[PDB]
Amino acid sequence: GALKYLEELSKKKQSDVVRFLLRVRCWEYRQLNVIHRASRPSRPDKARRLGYKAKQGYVIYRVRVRRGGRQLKYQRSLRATAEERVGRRCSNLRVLNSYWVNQDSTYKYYEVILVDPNHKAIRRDPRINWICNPVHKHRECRGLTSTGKKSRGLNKGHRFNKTRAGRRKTWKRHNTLSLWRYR
Amino acid sequence: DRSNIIAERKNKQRVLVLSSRGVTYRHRHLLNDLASMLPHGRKDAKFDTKSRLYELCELAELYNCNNVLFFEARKGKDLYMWFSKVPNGPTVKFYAQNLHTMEELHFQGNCLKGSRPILSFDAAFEQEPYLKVIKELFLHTFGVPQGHKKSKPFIDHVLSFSVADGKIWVRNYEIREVEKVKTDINLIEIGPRFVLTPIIIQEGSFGGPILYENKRFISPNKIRAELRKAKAARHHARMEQQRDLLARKRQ
Amino acid sequence: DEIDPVYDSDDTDYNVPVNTIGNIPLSFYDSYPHIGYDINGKKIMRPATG
Amino acid sequence: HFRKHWQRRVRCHFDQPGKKVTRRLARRAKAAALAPRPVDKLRPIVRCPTVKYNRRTRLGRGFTLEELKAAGIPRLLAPTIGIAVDHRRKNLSEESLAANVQRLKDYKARLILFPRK
Amino acid sequence: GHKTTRRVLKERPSRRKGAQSKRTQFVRSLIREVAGLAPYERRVIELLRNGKDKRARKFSKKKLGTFGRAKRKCEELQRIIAESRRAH
Amino acid sequence: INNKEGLLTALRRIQLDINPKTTPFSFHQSVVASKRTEDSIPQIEDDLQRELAFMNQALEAARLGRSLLRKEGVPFTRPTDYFAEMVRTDATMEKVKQKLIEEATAKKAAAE
Amino acid sequence: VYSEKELGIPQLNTVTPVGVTKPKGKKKGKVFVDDRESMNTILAMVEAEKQGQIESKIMRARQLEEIREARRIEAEKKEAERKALLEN
RNA sequence: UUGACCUCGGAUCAGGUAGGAGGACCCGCUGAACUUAAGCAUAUCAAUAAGCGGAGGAAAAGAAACCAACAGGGAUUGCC
RNA sequence: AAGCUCCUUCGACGAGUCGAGUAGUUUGGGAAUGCUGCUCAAAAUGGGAGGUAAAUUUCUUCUAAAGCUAAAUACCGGCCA
Repeated sequence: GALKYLEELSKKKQSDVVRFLLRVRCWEYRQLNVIHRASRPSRPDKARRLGYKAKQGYVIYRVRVRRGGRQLKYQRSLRATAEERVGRRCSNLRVLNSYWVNQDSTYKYYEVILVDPNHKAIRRDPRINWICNPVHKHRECRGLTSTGKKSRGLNKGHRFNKTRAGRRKTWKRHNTLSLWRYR
Repeated sequence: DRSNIIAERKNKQRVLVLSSRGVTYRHRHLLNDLASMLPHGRKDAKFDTKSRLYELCELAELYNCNNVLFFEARKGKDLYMWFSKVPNGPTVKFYAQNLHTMEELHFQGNCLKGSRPILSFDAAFEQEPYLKVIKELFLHTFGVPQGHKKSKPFIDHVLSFSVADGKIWVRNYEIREVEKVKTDINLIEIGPRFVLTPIIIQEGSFGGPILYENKRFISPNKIRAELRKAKAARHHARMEQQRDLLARKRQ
Repeated sequence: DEIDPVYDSDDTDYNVPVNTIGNIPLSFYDSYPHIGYDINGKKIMRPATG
Repeated sequence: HFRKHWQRRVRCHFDQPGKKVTRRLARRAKAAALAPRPVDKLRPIVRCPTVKYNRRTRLGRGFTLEELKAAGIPRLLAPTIGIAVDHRRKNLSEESLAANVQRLKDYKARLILFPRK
Repeated sequence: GHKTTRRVLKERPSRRKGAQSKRTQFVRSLIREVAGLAPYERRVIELLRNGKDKRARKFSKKKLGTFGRAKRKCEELQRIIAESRRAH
Repeated sequence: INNKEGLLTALRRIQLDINPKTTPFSFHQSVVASKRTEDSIPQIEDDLQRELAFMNQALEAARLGRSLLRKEGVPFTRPTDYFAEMVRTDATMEKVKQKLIEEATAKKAAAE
Repeated sequence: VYSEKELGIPQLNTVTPVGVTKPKGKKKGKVFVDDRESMNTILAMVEAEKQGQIESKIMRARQLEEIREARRIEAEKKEAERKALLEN
């Protein structure tokens, strides 16, 4: 149940213990590189909930991206930028999923969970050999992660008529003139 | 003193002008106009529809407000306007229709924000027992106490309530003084123009027994349901005609 | 129990100005001996010259 | 209504008979694979939603759990013997329950089962 | 409308999504104790001990954004104060 | 449902004294007309007549109010040197002025 | 372009008051400026817009102060005239 | 004196993997103007062209925090 | 190893995420149509979306912030016919 205790603790973010840990940890990340290998998940409950397993093949990389805006607003998220940069550095791995770990005033810190598609453990284990399949190359670059789905608007209902099933696809379908043989 | 009033006898009245969640931009503009005209009253943002309506009586106690003007929007189309006295007074629910706001450029009139208004009421407001309870609730809300420190000193506008249909028509005019020909008043409409159909008066702050119910109110949702039923009836009539014609053809 | 319609020491309108002048610029009254009017309709005279 | 570029977004259906032939060949591919079996699954009878169309019934997605139970067909066996299952639908009425259990009884009466291996 | 015989449906666990978990409530209480309070919660506690409960409600609304959230936060903090007084 | 006794009881519980023998018009500033706007509006769809009736009711109220307030000694006329915030902004008055200008210009231009 | 005086444009009430307007086509009562103080205040305003922009803050303040003093003396003299004609 | 753990490194260490091409169709980012109309301004062209990134034989979407208000329907996709 | 049945026993469901304010962009869609950036920052008979003048916010319908999945669909490119 320790993961449930950590879930409640992580929901209590501005509490004294979590605030102290986030401060001293933000200083560490600022002393380290902008993108670096994290030996272990800093938030194990979040990692395991997002799909991190303690196998050979699951890697965690931490990244800091500058926050703010370009008054122009970027349509994708800082999560998407961090995921794309981590994937480009680890071009041989598949980006499984990322999560916020620390904010700071000038940067923003995300840990990205990645899977090795070429490792034998990953290849033999189901539940991950789907990411071994070649249709999942650079999901972070194509918007196939959680932040990509959120930004593209993959929800069902009246509030997502234009954006579900692909915005450009829907626009093209609505703007095609269909002419049949017997008109 | 803590009243923000300087007068021999103090009419200590304060209003909480509050909006619901599904309120549209036109209703928000109306609320802004009324709040600007009310110096003893302060704004309040979207109110949860899942909350109980008497929770509005504990919001009033927080801001020390004895009167509440509640804008409840239904389907994002219809405004229902509530007037109450918290915590034990009468409450009135109205349906608000025909809204025009001060930003409409056909008005031509303007007035001092906070100036005390001359309140004009039609004669029916002293005849029908229900319209007399609405009157005291209007006087307490759109009254602007005598010595309130947030008021302006010179008075230049009249707020009129008239009973023309079974509805209350609210108008706002600037009193323009023009010299007589060898000073008299002209009126120029300045502000909000809305119509209120009374629905219920209930003895209580937002509950208790009902003292008045219209029995003649037609709902916009009733109109919409009638239109939908008419469309369905047309389709059903076409289907019935097809069936009867097929039977006759078989015969 | 009834409510006392009174302002507490936390309300934005506890301390109300005497000027009875709204959010308008003071570019007006630049050439006038007075600055605004009070509640009772009496104008507020400028204090002195520095 | 041609303010946009319909010329670069225009589509013609010159392959209507070609797609018809392709779909017919696909149905024969399914029946070559599932040769003694019907090329579809048994679908329930459902009343259309709105007041405009509530006088008629159509075919739904799948049969409900308790109407399968009343028909006597086990849950884990129905998709295997060729019955569509819909865990989202609720009967809410003895009329729909009875209509669908009668349909499943008719399927039972007209079905032939082969004994495993 | 039409006359159809109503059927009593079984309870839905998706409807039982409403949380009655005693163990989850235990975990929330223990984590509250261990982690402590946010600075705005400290402000609300300070106001509640000094009796400025109306001000506390106003500040909680300003920090959270909704009457209901402010009310629940103030109730939780008042429970913390009562339990602390009982424990001391 | 029209409970007149209950309506009057509730009215008594919230009624602030407005009797002119003891309460001044400067204190209450509410005028009740001596005639119905019903009797002056034959047809409710006639916008001109409806607005005229409303304006006349407000005008009678304003005249009586000015008389009573000048009797009681309350300032009424806004001084030329009193500049204060309005319920409608200078920008809004500028747009109203500009639309008036363009309407008059269009009419006189058609005449020319 | 046509003048707002030529066009029958109504006066609009803003932060600058319209005041008691005069009926159109009727006798606009002529108020006469023959007092030395009234000439002083009109002259002070005229010289203010003629001189215009001044770098020195104290100089701008003194210009505004002399206009204010002119208005004050005008008001005092007019009130004195009012008193004189009301009593004697 | 020695030995564990943590963290960080070296190696032409053992075994692997990415880059580029193609881009008709597909998923994202970025992003105009010519044109039309209107006192003026928004709007229109167009969420298009151009630019950048990423896959496949399809891609994408997808098994309701959906639609409804009915006697209800029941993941996604496409045609009328 | 598995399915079902019954029950004097249990039943854990995703947080800088919802939401509030605000700026830009976008949509037929200020109940903001969606998205992004900044500030604040949740809940547990909870949360989201609708219905409703019906007298109080009753009723209806679903569980978001983790993931996979063929077919019907597109195609000026690839191997051909």
